[PDB]
Amino acid sequence: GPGSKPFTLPILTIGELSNSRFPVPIDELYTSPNEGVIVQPQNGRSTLDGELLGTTQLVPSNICALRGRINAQVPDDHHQWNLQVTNTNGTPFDPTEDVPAPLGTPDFLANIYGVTSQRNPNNTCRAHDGVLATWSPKFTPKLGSVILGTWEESDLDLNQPTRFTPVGLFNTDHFDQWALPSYSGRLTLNMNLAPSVSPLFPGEQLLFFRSHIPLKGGTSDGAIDCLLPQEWIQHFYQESAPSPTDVALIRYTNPDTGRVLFEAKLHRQGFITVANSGSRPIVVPPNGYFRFDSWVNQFYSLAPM
Ligand SMILES: C[C@H](CCC(=O)NCC(=O)O)[C@H]1CC[C@H]2[C@@H]3[C@H](O)C[C@@H]4C[C@H](O)CC[C@]4(C)[C@H]3CC[C@]12C
Repeated sequence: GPGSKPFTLPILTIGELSNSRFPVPIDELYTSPNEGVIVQPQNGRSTLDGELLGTTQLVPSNICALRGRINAQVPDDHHQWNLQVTNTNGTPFDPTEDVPAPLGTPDFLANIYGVTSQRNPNNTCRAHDGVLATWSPKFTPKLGSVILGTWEESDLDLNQPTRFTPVGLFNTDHFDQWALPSYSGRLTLNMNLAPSVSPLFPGEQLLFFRSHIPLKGGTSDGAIDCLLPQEWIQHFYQESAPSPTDVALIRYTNPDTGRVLFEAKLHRQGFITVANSGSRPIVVPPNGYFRFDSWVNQFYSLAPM
């Protein structure tokens, strides 16, 4: 018994799952070869036995959020405000901690539309919409600071508690969901990253949980693909079940009929592969969900989808 607690997945349909890389619901399953791209997200990362990796944390509304205090407005561009960051749970940020950036920090390049809000000790408040540019030279969260931009040029206070609530993309300039920010700015390498992931057996492709996030203007499918839904990460953190091999065989199952629709490989380091080819969404019955079947090895041959 000891050291062999059985592994399980939560009982949740696709309409009951959340994206772990942007704070919205899952819309569909998706597969693609992503030919030539390095897939290395830092949010939504966990081992199957419950160790969170990268910048991953547990609270859904802290995904892509920021907290801190504004120490100064930029003198020659009053749309820009210097935010000195804390952790999203309110504790001070320790740059010496062995993570790439404060937990929850965005893990992709974009102009992110959102709202900057404040509440003073006397309960006077203000909030203004604007943009967090994760590609900016001044996006240096691992050093403790980022720049916020707003249309408002006067009505934000210095040295008062501040939060950034993300909403979506402002436009598509610089948007690339697989391009990591430089968390310490220009000429400095990222540290303590969760590793890139790829299929390791011929005929297989990654399977993603995909959301189409809001866009304020332009043309885009707004796709944000995560490797594990947030609820699976929360489940593994609680359960802490050991992994006896490299790969768990899982099956998408109708719970009323028992019919198994397809099977997939769930890898120890926290991602899914399927036997499939091409770029396509995957339509599943609204009532089904993945169930654990058995433990196998990296070279197990899946039935084709
Ligand atoms: C401060 C950042 C990043 C600028 C930057 O680092 N540029 C490169 C460089 O300086 O080297 C910029 C990028 C997009 C900008 C925003 C967008 O252009 C939209 C909008 C435009 C308005 O005229 C001013 C407010 C507002 C909301 C801009 C504020 C400043 C932002 C948020």
